[PDB]
Order: sequence, then structure tokens, then C-alpha cells
Amino acid sequence: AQNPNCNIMIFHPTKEEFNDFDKYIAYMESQGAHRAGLAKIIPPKEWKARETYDNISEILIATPLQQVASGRAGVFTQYHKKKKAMTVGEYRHLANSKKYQTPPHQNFEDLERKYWKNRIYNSPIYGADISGSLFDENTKQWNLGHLGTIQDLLEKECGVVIEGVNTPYLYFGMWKTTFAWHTEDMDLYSINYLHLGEPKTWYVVPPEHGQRLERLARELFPGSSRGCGAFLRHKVALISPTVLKENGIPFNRITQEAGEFMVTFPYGYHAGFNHGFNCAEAINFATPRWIDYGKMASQCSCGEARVTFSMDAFVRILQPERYDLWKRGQD
Ligand SMILES: O=C(O)CNC(=O)C(=O)O
Ligand SMILES: [Mg+2]
Ligand code: NI
Ligand SMILES: [Zn+2]
Repeated sequence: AQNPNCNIMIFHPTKEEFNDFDKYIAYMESQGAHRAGLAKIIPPKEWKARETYDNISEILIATPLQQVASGRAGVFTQYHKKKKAMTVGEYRHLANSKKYQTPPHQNFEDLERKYWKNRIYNSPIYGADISGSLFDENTKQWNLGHLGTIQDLLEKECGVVIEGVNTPYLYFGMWKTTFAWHTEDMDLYSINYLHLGEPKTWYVVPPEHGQRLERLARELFPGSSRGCGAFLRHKVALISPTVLKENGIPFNRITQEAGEFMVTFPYGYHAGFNHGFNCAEAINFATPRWIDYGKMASQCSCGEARVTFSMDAFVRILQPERYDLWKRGQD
């Protein structure tokens, strides 16, 4: 078995190897990359996403989210308080202000220490989940707006045509902005490109050990767990690396820098934080190997998780027994 310790793997495809996206994912999996739940892909030196980032300041962040924490430094939840609209240029200025800017630090490990010590005492503002793309239309390789759609993949594998569309999302971050522990909708893959700015640190649990994280989460968030049998789908719970190690949960960590891709694999729980002002693009995708994960994915039916239009058909076709309950949760 390749990669039996479930380490995060880093790949350096050549320009030739960068042509065929699906082929390269399958190659990474042949080397055991999926066992980690997360891989890094450094693009060939000949590649670029677009020419410059000089003209992005007028993008609108219609609903910036202030991420308010509750709990203790290593075990907390966050809620999202909606703020007034602002442009990317306004948000960048806010991220760089004394109130929000990254503190002085020695290296990524020192900043990580500071994050986990102090995150809860601040409420950073996250420009998350903005439909759109920063890839140039002329970028032919690894262009996250030109991937094969998940509806086409399901149709190809299973023979059933379904409604729905699959488009990317932009994330404008600042110091301490946080993504809570989660797997993707329907335990899909994700791919994330860090277009510009400061790094993003990731934590990940191997898919074969995801249920160990779920059991810890139920213990640590006992009210949330009574409320919903899949409450990590709410995307509000944080647990630090120190707490995971104390509880024997297998995990890994890595820092993504501008110009790098990350891929999350089906049922790979992940969480993390941004170092300072940045902009990432991400989208979900599927392969043949995903179908079995999609058929077994948990679902939230309590009402909280509320998701896109396109998840309806995935539940309907892959999980017909669960469909009626899940849809009630949507309504
Ligand atoms: O960048 C973020 O805030 C969150 N991203 C992801 O969870 C992802 O790309 O799968
Ligand atoms: Mg602009
Ligand atoms: Ni994700
Ligand atoms: Zn729920």
C-alpha cells in the first residue's frame, strides 16, 4: 500500500504532466496521496494563473463575515456575523490596519503558536464564499473555472442526467480568519489555489480515520452533537493540534503559499487559518472513485447546514432513502 503513514505529499508536475487534470489526480492517488486527505501541487515554472493581480480592487464582497468565537483557546465554535458590503480594496486596507494586521513573528511555527493562543480574543472579518474566478480565460491548464462538472461525472458514471451547475468561489482572507473542521458537501474533492498574498495553514485528518475526529467532536461539543447527528456539516467547530494530539487523533499540517494548489480528497476532514491578507479560489470536483463516498456521506437534516441547489440531485440519486428527511431540513 502506498503512503501507509498517510503523510501529506507534495507534487511538482512538469508542463506536460499539467495538461490532463484528471490523469494527474489519478497519478497522485496511485502514489497514495489521498490517504493523507490533502496534497499540495506546485505548478511548473512555465505556468501562470493570470498576468497580474493589479486590477482586482473593485470586486465586491457583498457580505463580509465577522467570525466571533466562543469557548476555550483550543476548543471553540465560531459564528458568522454579517457586515456591510465592501470592495476588495477596502477589505485589503482593513486587513492591513493596526486592529487586524498580522503581528510580528519569527517564522510560520511562531505564527501558528500565536494563532492558537490568541484567536478566540479577536473577531477577524472573512470575505468568503464569493461566486467568481480570477483565472484568465486563456489559462488552459488547472483553470478552476474550466474543470469537468460534477453533474457530468455523475452522468458519466451512473448514466443519469441531472440538473445543476458547478462554479468556483473566491475567498478574501485576513490574519486569523478561520475555516472550521469539515469535509466537503457529499464528501466531494476540493481544489484550492492561493492566488495572492499571505499563506494559509491547513490541518487534515486521513479519510480512514475521519470517524475518530467525529467521536472527539461529539465529546467536545456535546450540546451541538445532541442537536444534530452530523453537526460538523455546520462548519463552526475548531479543535487545536494540541488537543488533537492529547486525544490521539491522527492528523497532519502544512502551509500553502501563493502560487500553490491544495487538493482535499473525499472524506478528508480539514481546518485552518490565514496568515494575513490573501485571496484563494476553490471549487468542488468528482472522479470515479468519489461515487462510493458520495453514496455513504453523512448528512445534516436539522436545518442548520443549508447548501446549494446542486446538492439536491446528488442526494436524490445517490441516497434515495435519506432524500425525504434531508429535503425537509432544506425547507
Ligand atoms: O480557504 C478556506 O477558507 C476554506 N477552503 C476549503 O475548505 C477548501 O478549499 O476545501
Ligand atoms: Mg476590480
Ligand atoms: Ni473545504
Ligand atoms: Zn445539522
